[PDB]
Amino acid sequence: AECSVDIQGNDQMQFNTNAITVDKSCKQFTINLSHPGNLPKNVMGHNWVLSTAADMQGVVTDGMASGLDKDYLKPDDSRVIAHTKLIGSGEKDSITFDVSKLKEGEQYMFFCTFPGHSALMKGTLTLK
Ligand SMILES: [Cu+2]
Repeated sequence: AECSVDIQGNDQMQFNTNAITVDKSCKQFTINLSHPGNLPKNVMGHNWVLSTAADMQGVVTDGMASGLDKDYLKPDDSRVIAHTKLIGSGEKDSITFDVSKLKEGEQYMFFCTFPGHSALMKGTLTLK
């Protein structure tokens, strides 16, 4: 089965998906994030950040506090399972992580940790 997904975040604070499925036979999974908007990183930056559903609020809250130079993530935040870098208009970033980090049946959320974005830019990730 395929083990990648392409995702976009725009100037309207939208991701173009709110549900990601990772096939259970994948050993790695790749997220290709792009920003088709016109606004720069420092006002409309987007990352793709993955945690358990329960950890999302904490990661987002400490993330906002950490500032732009830390990609809006608290340093050494063990709650973050995987994440792209933060990007603005016309940029793209890819990450590849181990599916060994994703247990069957557990509930995961992906979201942007740029200030104010997460309520609008979030979705589920599940293994199937
Ligand atoms: Cu964002």
